[PDB]
Amino acid sequence: EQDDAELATRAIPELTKLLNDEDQVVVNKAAVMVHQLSKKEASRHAIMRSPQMVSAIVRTMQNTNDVETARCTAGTLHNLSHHREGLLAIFKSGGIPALVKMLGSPVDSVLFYAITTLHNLLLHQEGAKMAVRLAGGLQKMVALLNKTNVKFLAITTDCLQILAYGNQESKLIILASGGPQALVNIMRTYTYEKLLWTTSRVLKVLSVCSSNKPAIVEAGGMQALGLHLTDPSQRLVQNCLWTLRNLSDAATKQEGMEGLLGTLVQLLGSDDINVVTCAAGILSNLTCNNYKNKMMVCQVGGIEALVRTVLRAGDREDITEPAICALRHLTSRHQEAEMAQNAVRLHYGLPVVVKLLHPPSHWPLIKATVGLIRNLALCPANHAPLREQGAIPRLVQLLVRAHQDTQRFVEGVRMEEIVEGCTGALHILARDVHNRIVIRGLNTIPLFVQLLYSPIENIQRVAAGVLCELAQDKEAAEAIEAEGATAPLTELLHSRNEGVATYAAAVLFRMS
Amino acid sequence: LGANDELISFKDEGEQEERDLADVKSSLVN
Amino acid sequence: SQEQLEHRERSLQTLRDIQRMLF
Repeated sequence: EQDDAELATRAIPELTKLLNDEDQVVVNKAAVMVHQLSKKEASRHAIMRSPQMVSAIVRTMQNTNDVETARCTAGTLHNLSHHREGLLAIFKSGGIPALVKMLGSPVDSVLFYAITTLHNLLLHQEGAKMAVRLAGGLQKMVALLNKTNVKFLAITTDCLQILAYGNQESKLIILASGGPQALVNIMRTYTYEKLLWTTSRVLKVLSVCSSNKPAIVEAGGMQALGLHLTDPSQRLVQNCLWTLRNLSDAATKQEGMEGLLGTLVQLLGSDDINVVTCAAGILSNLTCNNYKNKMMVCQVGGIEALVRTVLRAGDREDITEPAICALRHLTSRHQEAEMAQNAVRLHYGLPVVVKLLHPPSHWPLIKATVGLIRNLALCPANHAPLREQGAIPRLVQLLVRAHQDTQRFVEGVRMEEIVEGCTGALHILARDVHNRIVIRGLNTIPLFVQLLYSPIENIQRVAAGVLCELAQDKEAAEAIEAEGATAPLTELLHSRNEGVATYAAAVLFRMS
Repeated sequence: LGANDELISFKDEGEQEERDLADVKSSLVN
Repeated sequence: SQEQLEHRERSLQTLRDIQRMLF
């Protein structure tokens, strides 16, 4: 073993001169021998410790027109790339720019050596990422995504993922070279799990970029990623889900989504907390202002599945904020919204939803829960149970808190949205006579009248609306007059908002 | 009518982290 | 050419000599 190293060390200087010789017959033979040397452990340690030999190998690979000489030098460099010290020699000898040129080779063996060596450098060699980028390696790797060897594609896509992570420039290059369509096509075509996994990781990295994200959606990546949501490989499923969640907010104009939504609803019952989390967040965005998707989600038992997720989640706002938001969406503005409002009750959802209004809930989850209750209150069968769970005193208490703040962004949420939301929910709960006795008995009429002076139009409308509902009973109509409500309601008659003026007239009539 | 629908903006790149590939790489070149 | 032909025969002979030492 030690005598092998001595023999190699002495041969190398002479082998170096022959390898960088004019005569290509000399060079071919020298390169074949250098490759044979690089297979044995002792003599390859000698090769990587000679900077001039490694340079000769790199120069010859760049320059040769002989196929056997391309294969041997590339194989030599590939053997050196399994060791830290060999990686450093390749880097220091301008071997990254050379290997990037070889990614354009028509010789498949050279291509396969070049990508695997480059993969080794990208994993283990400080500086290798900037060098590959600098050499224009990304444009070339993207062009290679139309090859059909699945193993070569798995390594190519992993090189793309390493290079794109945390680098805006590499994401845009990938996009400018047709990266999205090629990646999405791979997901639509192959079944090799290693390749699906690496490709899904590139798409995950591109899905946070705001130029790439729309491009992935247009190519059908939403539907392509959905195809693998029940694969036995968990790392594949989780990557597809993380990616779908990033893309979800730009996919609301998309169609042929029936299969994806169906599977997301089934995934809400996973015992994996990251799966449930992504399924909830994706569903919340895909139901947002999309009546077609809402109908499909309700039809496959989405309400039950979402209520069960809120019950399991507890004080986990990462899960409840999106789940509640999806329920909010499914309970308004489509054919089956009445059925959905009833369904939240029938599947044990009312007690748990009212509880989410209470601490330690934060303002994003409170804003959305208030909104869900507002929708649920459109269905008369929820009026009574919602009263029983304590929704009214708590909505009123949040309204006082948010209004007092607006005189004397908290947690991401504007306090005016909480005033509009809570009063809006009280506006609709006040359709029940029993609710009117609770609301009024909490000394709310003074504050509702003071809200008529609010500059924001949406708050005027909602405050006038709840005042309008309360006035239908006589004793309440007198307390509204006594609070000096006549003046501000008269000035609200001449409003550009049609609803504000309507409710304002209706209050004035019922005070006589 | 009901409450306003709203998008939540998820922008998570995850983390970077290979050994399944070591087998792929050596199989591809032999 | 003639001069370059001698360069080849010697250079290829150097290679076979090295290949005996190593293999």
